[PDB]
Amino acid sequence: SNLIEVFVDGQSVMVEPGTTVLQACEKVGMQIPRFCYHERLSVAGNCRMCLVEIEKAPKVVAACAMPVMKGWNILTNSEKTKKAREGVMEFLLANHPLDCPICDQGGECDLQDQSMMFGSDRSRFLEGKRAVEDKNIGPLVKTIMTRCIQCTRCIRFASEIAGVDDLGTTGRGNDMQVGTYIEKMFMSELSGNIIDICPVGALTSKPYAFTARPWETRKTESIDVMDAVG
Amino acid sequence: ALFVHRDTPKNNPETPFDFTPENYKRIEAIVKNYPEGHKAAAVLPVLDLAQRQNGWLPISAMNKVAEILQVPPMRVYEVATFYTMYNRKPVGKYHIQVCTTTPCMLRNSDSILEAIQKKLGIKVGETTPDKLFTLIEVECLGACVNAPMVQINDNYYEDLTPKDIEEIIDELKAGKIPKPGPRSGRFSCEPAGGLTSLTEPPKGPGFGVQAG
Amino acid sequence: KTSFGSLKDEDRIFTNLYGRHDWRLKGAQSRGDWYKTKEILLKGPDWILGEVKTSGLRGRGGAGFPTGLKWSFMNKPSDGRPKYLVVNADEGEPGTCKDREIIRHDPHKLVEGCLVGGRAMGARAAYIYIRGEFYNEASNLQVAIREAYEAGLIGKNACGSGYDFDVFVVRGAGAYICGEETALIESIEGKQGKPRLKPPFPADVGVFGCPTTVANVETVAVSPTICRRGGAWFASFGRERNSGTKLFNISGHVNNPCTVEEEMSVPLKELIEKHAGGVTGGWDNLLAVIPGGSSTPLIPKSVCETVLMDFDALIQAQTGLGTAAVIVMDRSTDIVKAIARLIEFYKHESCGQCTPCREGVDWMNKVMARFVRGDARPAEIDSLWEISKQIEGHTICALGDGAAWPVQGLIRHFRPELEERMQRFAQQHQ
Amino acid sequence: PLMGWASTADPLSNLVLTFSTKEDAIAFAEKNGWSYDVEERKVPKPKSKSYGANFSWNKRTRVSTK
Amino acid sequence: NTTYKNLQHHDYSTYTFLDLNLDLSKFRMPQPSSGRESPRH
Amino acid sequence: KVDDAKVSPPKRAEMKTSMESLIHHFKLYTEGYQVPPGATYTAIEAPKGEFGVY
Amino acid sequence: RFRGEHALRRYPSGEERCIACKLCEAVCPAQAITIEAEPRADGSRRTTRYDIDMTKCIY
Ligand SMILES: Cc1cc2nc3c(=O)[nH]c(=O)nc-3n(C[C@H](O)[C@H](O)[C@H](O)COP(=O)(O)O)c2cc1C
Ligand code: SF4
Ligand code: SF4
Ligand code: SF4
Ligand code: SF4
Ligand code: FES
Ligand code: FES
Repeated sequence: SNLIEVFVDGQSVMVEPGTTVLQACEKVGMQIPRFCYHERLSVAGNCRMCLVEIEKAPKVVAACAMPVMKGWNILTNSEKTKKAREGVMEFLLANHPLDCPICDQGGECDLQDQSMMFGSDRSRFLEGKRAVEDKNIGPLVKTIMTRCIQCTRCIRFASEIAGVDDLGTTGRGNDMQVGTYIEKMFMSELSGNIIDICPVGALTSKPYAFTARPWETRKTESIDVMDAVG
Repeated sequence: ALFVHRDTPKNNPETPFDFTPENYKRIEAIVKNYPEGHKAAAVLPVLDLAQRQNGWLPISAMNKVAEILQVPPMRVYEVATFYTMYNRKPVGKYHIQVCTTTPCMLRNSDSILEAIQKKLGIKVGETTPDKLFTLIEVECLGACVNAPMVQINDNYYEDLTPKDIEEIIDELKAGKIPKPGPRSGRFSCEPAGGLTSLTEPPKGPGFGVQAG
Repeated sequence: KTSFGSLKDEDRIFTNLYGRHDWRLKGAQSRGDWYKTKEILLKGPDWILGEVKTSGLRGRGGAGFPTGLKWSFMNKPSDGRPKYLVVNADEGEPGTCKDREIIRHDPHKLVEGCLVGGRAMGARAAYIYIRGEFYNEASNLQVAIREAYEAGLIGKNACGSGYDFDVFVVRGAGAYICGEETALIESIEGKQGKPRLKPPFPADVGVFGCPTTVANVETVAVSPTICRRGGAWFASFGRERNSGTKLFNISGHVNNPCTVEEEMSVPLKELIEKHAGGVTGGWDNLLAVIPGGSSTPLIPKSVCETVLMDFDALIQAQTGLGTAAVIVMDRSTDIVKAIARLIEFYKHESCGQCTPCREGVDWMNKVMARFVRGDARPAEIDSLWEISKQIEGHTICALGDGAAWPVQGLIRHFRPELEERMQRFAQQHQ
Repeated sequence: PLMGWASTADPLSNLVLTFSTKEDAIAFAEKNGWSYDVEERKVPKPKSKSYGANFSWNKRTRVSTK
Repeated sequence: NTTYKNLQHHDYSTYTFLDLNLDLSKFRMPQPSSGRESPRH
Repeated sequence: KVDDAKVSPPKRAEMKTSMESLIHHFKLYTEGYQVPPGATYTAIEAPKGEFGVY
Repeated sequence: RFRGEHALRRYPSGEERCIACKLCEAVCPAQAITIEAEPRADGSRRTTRYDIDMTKCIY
């Protein structure tokens, strides 16, 4: 009656039909590290981080978008799973600029946490390191677009929650500028909610910009006002 | 090469831009080919009509195409920034693509690049202080089986040498245009020895087949 | 079994290489089109798939997926969603002219074959995608579509019988990536050409949500000939996994570079010199030979004098056979320079979906620059080897993999020129 | 008033006690005497998403961008 | 036959592809619809 | 130092041009490296005596 | 390499070298650093209040 058997490193668990490897792996507690997938939006696959060596397959496959055949066994802690994570995490930090002081996501990066906890240490890629000059999206949202890892999270958020359709991919190869082509200051509702979407320090708050870095500030539960929903 | 618009009028919507009702009939043929429910699939042929009509597309062309196909313009800006055949810079009458990658570069396109350069004067990748000589070198096109190649406005030139460069470019100055096909004889992609292909007039349906 | 095989005349699957008797459906009928096709169609598509898997068609375009498995996946029961057939006609692998010859000299057999495929799997309309480089040949294709419509035999109610089948043509806009398996599908969809994810197959969701598929042009051309001819007559030329006839083309560096049909295997010395003039400077002049095109590792001289030309053979040589560019290159150019220019091509055309191809081709472009100028250390050439081990298969498409392999072949074979180049740069700076 | 700092007369201001079950939390708080407010745990709600559903035909869940 | 039977391609103007698509727009069976007229309607 | 740069911070040259060594510098001095759970004891010979630490 | 005065530096004919990147107050083992940062009218991120206690500073 609508079950799927998987072994997560031996520990069996049961999966609803049609779902992902990732929701069951998050069902047993193992958060596979992710960048493009986020549960309020659709599924891109363009961050490629969620590779996991799923057995009897020479090709290591993504886990945010794999249909779950009956009777898997999902090797998370293998050798070449770690080697694929080493490779991908080394690839992200090539054309990313040395901004972790003047980045506004020092306590709250994602490259920083996941590249400590999963990546290499000795870098390579000795020369190069191109840079994309920023835009002027809206005076409430400060915007640096060299740090954009082109992860297509703001784009899907626009076209699938905002419905505004003002952010687009432009270009090919390395050169993918992400934004609005026509010097238009993008202003719409919920554009304040895009600085919480952008996982890396490329879309920050403009008025908050440079007053604190978030280990100092303590976090407290409260209830909203000004809307009747809270 | 500057993938953000930054108006610079002779752009700056509205630049006044409109087609011909004959081209509107082309438009309705194009978005009546594709199935209903997915009107947004004919964006690239409509934009091709806009380029073939007016040699390069301004931004008001993109607003026009967006309102014709009743889409947000952002998809049109993506498809305009994404491909190769659409040049957002204004160009001249004739456009030059000097194609050179793998057999084309090793069969000495650098001689042809020198010939084009020291005949024309304007440097590679750039434009010209007249019309009809927007020169860019390009990557592979497909027609590789000869000398490195030239594409001008929907035509080819293969089997080159700088005297043919002088001739063809003087004639595009004059207005007269030679053939898309090959040179040095050998009227197609031919085995250029002693015709090692088939020779007999082929039989076809006449001889031994089975179940039909 | 043949002794390595060669061209035996009239066993050519399609004649009319160039400029033959006319360019017309009448000439197509004289060369063998529209002959007894209705009796093949009205037997049921299962017998057509039996004919094709009897022939054992290895898929073309340099992938390896056989047509019988693909179109046997295409035997889904037809639900409310229509079925579509897409004829891909770009020419990547620079050096190609694979189907440029075919769509320039004979569109009619392609029309026959797309009718065959539209009957053979339940398809309803076929979109044919031509490269944007090919306006004139595209208009030749348009004239042929007009001739086949003006015959009143395709379009609606084909072969007389009540079976409509419409065919359209969509231009390219210039890409390597529009030729691939899925970025084709969404380039037709009006969104920008970017591949999807594979485990949702095109035969389950395709063009907007239809069970469709994509055929290479050579498959479309070979389809009605094997439908109108016998079973396993196609299979008699070469080995058992791969079978049939293939265009091996020297588009490259010989005297009279050209294109020839041959059988599935051939001795490479006959192939190079006894059909297309001779090698520029003789057999011993060349440094190396690339088969396949550009998504294929190199083959050096001591391997090229002996290795036969089969798909299994180039598996046994750790490469992958593609089409149309089985060419030599001379000692007189540096293979480092040639492959570095190919890497620059790879940078200039790649979409930006996957992180690893994007940044790997970025590094490899800059590192091959630092090798042509020679400004590195031997740990860098092994670094390039390690990163080409990292990239491969970790993407969506195979452009990243076909950028992994040339660096691989250059490292597997042509170490010594690299070492001498770096040594001469040491002599230069010192 | 000399440096611009935030003093406090609250020695208990920087307590935190990380526990593992709500039962032992309440047991400790009532064992040590002071009052307590219980807010309940909230998991993320499981969803139903798929890439093929992002490629719809006559369903409106359509990717529209890529 | 050793003569170039083409040059039938040679006359092709830069509008002819859309001209042929224009004139061959009869027998267009209905390109089957689905629910709404468009993805966003 | 160790070359296991996820424990000891790197030096200035790679710090001023890396990316990984800069990130490791940054987070290694903000958070402190994570230490696996468990209880250890050791003792060395202080010139007093058993300098033990638990 | 003596450790004394707690002095600051600046760029060659340039502005203040401190970005106010809060690392010193994040590491300061008696928390004697007190940084409150603001941008100015230019745009480069800078400070407001950079205080060292000499009492708590263990050097
Ligand atoms: C890297 C890559 C490049 C491709 N380039 C082309 C191309 O230029 N033209 C083309 O028709 N197909 C191209 N394809 C598709 C292949 O030809 C593929 O085999 C085709 O979709 C089906 O061919 P088959 O079924 O005969 O194997 C490409 C595929 C890949 C992975
Ligand atoms: S701006 Fe941020 S969310 Fe958008 S693609 Fe770039 S990194 Fe991702
Ligand atoms: S997002 Fe910010 S903190 Fe993270 S790596 Fe980039 S610059 Fe550093
Ligand atoms: S490997 Fe590169 S070109 Fe291919 S799908 Fe991925 S991002 Fe696109
Ligand atoms: S905040 Fe501290 S660590 Fe950062 S620049 Fe200023 S003095 Fe240096
Ligand atoms: S999470 Fe980004 S690829 Fe699956
Ligand atoms: S490389 Fe010049 S056309 Fe293919």
